[PDB]
Amino acid sequence: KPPPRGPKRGTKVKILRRESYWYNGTGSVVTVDQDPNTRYPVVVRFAKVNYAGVSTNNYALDEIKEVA
Amino acid sequence: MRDIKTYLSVAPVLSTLWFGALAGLLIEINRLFPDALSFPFF
Amino acid sequence: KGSWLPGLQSPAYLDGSLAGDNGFDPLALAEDPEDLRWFVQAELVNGRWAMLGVAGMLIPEVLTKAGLLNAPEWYDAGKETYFASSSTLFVIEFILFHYVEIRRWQDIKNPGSVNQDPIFKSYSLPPHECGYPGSVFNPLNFAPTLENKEKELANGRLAMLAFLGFLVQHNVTGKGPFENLQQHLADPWHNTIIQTI
Amino acid sequence: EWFPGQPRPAHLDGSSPGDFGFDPLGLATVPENFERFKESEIYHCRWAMLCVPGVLVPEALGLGNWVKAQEWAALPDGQATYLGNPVPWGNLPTILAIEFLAIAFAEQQRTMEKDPEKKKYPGGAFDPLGFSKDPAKFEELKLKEIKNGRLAMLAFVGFCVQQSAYPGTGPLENLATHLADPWHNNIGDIVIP
Amino acid sequence: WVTFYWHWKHITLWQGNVSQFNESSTYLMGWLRDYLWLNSSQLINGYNPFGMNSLSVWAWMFLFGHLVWATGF
Amino acid sequence: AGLTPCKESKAFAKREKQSVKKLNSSLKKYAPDSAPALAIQATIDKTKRRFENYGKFGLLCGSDGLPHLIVSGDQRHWGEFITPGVLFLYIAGWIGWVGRSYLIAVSGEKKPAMREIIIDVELAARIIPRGFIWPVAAYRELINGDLVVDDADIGY
Ligand code: CLA
Ligand code: CLA
Ligand SMILES: CC(/C=C/C=C(C)/C=C/[C@@]12O[C@]1(C)C[C@@H](O)CC2(C)C)=C\C=C\C=C(C)\C=C\C=C(C)\C=C\[C@@]12O[C@]1(C)C[C@@H](O)CC2(C)C
Ligand SMILES: CC1=C[C@H](O)CC(C)(C)[C@H]1/C=C/C(C)=C/C=C/C(C)=C/C=C/C=C(C)/C=C/C=C(C)/C=C/C1=C(C)C[C@H](O)CC1(C)C
Repeated sequence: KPPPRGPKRGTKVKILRRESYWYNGTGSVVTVDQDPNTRYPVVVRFAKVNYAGVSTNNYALDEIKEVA
Repeated sequence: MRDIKTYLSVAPVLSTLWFGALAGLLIEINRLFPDALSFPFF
Repeated sequence: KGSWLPGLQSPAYLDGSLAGDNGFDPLALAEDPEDLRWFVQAELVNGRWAMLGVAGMLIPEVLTKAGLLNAPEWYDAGKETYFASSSTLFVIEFILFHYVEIRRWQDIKNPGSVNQDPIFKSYSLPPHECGYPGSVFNPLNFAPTLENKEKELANGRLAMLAFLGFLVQHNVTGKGPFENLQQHLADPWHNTIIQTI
Repeated sequence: EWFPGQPRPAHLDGSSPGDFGFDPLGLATVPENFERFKESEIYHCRWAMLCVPGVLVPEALGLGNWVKAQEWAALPDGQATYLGNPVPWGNLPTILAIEFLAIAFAEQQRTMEKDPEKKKYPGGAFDPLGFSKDPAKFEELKLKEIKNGRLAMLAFVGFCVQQSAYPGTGPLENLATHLADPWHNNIGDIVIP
Repeated sequence: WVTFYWHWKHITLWQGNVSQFNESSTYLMGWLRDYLWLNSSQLINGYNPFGMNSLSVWAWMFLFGHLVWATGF
Repeated sequence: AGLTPCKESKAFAKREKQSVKKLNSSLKKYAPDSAPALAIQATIDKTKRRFENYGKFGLLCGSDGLPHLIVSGDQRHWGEFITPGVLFLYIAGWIGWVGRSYLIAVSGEKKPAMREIIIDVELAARIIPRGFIWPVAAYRELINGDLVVDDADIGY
């Protein structure tokens, strides 16, 4: 009943953060932790792997655009 | 069988055969038109 | 309709609504509808002017070789001396065509816009179908029906082909194509593309 | 409209004499630029309109070439001529000085006044008879001036290109020559391509 | 590169044989032969087991270059 | 700039003479029928007819006996740059467009890398001959703005 933040599922997101490899990038939400003590509760998978070999990381909601 | 087809579609062998064919075409043109410097058609 | 390949399925691009459909696009050029329209108009104009040109090639040649007339070859008519010099008639052609063709293009971009002769307000135009203009073009009240558009397009395609043939055969020979036909009828085996190389 | 079918861009809704909707480079998107262009257009057309007969009139009647009317300046002892009248002070320095002083002084005192309508259309003491009587007639003659002046500017472009392609000639001269024989005395000899 | 071009052009013009430049300056081997090989023959014989010359310093200095450079590697 | 065609110059004739002369002098060290000597005479007549062909197509010719291209734009000497230039431009546009179209097509799969290393030779064969469209097709693309992108940079 308390409205869970973050997009629902599968919503392609456009990254607003500047200091990530995927600035102006199109990723996919995989889950969002409903805990209001988090500081980066959304997590996004991509189809392009970055330099460190990783393909996932965290964000807040402000650095997201729920594109579709 | 299909395995050898997918293997043959791997870029090395495809590239080798393509380049061989292109080089053959070029050397045959050079044979049939020695030294071919200008465009003496128009 | 008549898929020119008794086994191949026609692509969705050429359904059969437009005249002369045979699914003849083995390279999938016009798979975008607006480009299909573009090439429809281009084929129309190319075929019409190709019919014109092939007539202007063939008929003068035979009427001259018949002794009834005397007129140079279509290629031998340039250097001929007329009442007007080349450049004069050429620039008149240029201005008149830069009027007519630009009006045609404006009609292409905008269906039913440039209709009236903007000089006088009556006498102007009945609304048309794109690629098939109205009254002042079809005075004999011919009904623009099927088997007319198909015949037009088929004759025009063959005319394009025949014109390219004229051009390349003049390139390889420089002679009158009807003379090539006479030599052909002499001996089709001794007279063909093979011997002339 | 000047072009049928091509819709008029936003900032050309008629609303001004001469506006037949022609702006393919979109320079008029700026209001100040637009008014400045109108003013400069009026200046241009008005100058050229005054200054075409200053070429025609001499070229035909008792004068000579429109290029030799200034030939006095190329050589030292040149003195201008009024149809066959070398005025005592028609020398180079005095006309140069009056040009400088009059043009600069006046066009300053006139431009420095920002109505802004008076700039394009002075009036004032240049309308005491009231040829501004009829507002309909007003806009009509405005349109007329714009069109005639556009034509005059075209005419000057023609003068330039013609005197270029024909070194040392006269407009009326080339016109009479070409008309004298239609299909071989024209732009053709100039431009095959 | 720029100084190579200028120096070869002038060293041909001064001997009045710009023709040689114009002929054999279009193929790299021409540069390595007509410009470097030949024009260096006065230098590398600066000092030989038969004595020395005024050019000695340069020859010496020349080799010096082809050493310090190598040390950079 | 004074470059006479070697249909008329002399140093060209001198080069030709010296070349055929050294070739002929080399030729007289075998049997007059030996296949190597035969190929030598073949190359002799071949370079001869080369000199002849060069003396047939308006080749302005240097002060030292060498051809020299004239790429100044005048189509009088165009059989060197203009027509071969546009021909190669046609070929390059062919290749660029066919590659771009293949990639744009195959982008829609699970991991397009597997088809970028191992080409879809069937799709490759039914995409490849489209070269005859590369001028016009791309044209319409730019008309419809479907050739470039505005603010999509990373990811896709
Ligand atoms: C309307 C079409 C048409 C017609 C009637 C002709 C007719 C003729 N051509 Mg020709 N030609 C054409 C198109 C055509 N051509 C085209 C498009 C080209 C460019 C590829 C050529 C290139 C060409 C050359 C280079 C030569 C001829 C020659 C000839 C003549 C001898 C035939 C020959 O050597 O084979 C013709 C050779 C071709 C390559 C023609 C191919 C045409 C294609 C396949 C379409 C035609 C199919 C058509 C349905 C079948 C014929 C229709 C007819 C029975 C009504 C003959 C009068 C020769 C000549 O003048 O010597 C006497 C010759 O040297 N043609
Ligand atoms: C068809 C594919 C294709 C296309 C359309 C382009 C297009 C472009 N490249 Mg390019 N490139 C390609 C493949 C391609 N490239 C490949 C495979 C490589 C790695 C070798 C490069 C390496 C490369 C560099 C290093 C640079 C460009 C640049 C450019 C731009 C300017 C053109 C240029 O300088 O190229 C020059 C030509 C080449 C580099 C040759 C590469 C073309 C290859 C050989 C074709 C590949 C075809 C395909 C693999 C074979 C399969 C065929 C089919 C059956 C699937 C232009 C947007 C430049 C740029 O940034 O411009 C702003 C630049 O600096 N490219
Ligand atoms: C052949 C032709 C076009 C052929 C194109 C074809 C077949 C394309 C086929 C394809 O695209 C499809 C269908 C589907 C794709 O998947 C496959 C391919 C194969 C890619 C156009 C010719 C077009 C030919 C034309 C338009 C000729 C016009 C001739 C004129 C006007 C003659 C003028 C003169 O004769 C006069 C009038 C007087 C004389 O004195 C002087 C002159 C000037 C010589
Ligand atoms: C009288 C006389 C005689 C004596 O003896 C001598 C003398 C002295 C020489 C004389 C004269 C003088 C004078 C006054 C002069 C002047 C003139 C002028 C002003 C001109 C202008 C002139 C001018 C002109 C034309 C102008 C033009 C312009 C134009 C086209 C433009 C256009 C455009 C526009 C709009 C816009 C769009 O978007 C674009 C464009 C397209 C860009």
